[PDB]
Amino acid sequence: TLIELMIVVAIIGILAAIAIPQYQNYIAKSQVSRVMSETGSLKTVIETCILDGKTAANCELGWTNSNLLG
Amino acid sequence: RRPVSNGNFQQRVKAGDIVVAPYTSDGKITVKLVAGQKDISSTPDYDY
Repeated sequence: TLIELMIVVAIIGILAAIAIPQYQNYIAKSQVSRVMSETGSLKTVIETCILDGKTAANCELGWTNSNLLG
Repeated sequence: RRPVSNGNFQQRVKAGDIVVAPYTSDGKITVKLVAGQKDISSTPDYDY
């Protein structure tokens, strides 16, 4: 029947028009916290070099190529 | 220098004389003594 399809089409229109929560915020928190550990792990080598007395070029970092540009 | 005054050079030229003269230009001689930077020891070692 004709009335059935309008019910079907109305459901599809309502269903596919579902409100989209802002997923953009969650990714940033994951990205910031990931860089937080990446930059925070360098505190150990930086602190040791400063107390050891080594110069800027005399301190070797275990920093590797990482995405998000650090 | 040792420039030789040859008298009337034009006259002997008229005579057709080949002419030479023991001559010196204003020469120069320089001696530079240059000290040398010579390594002897080292101890603080760093690699970059």
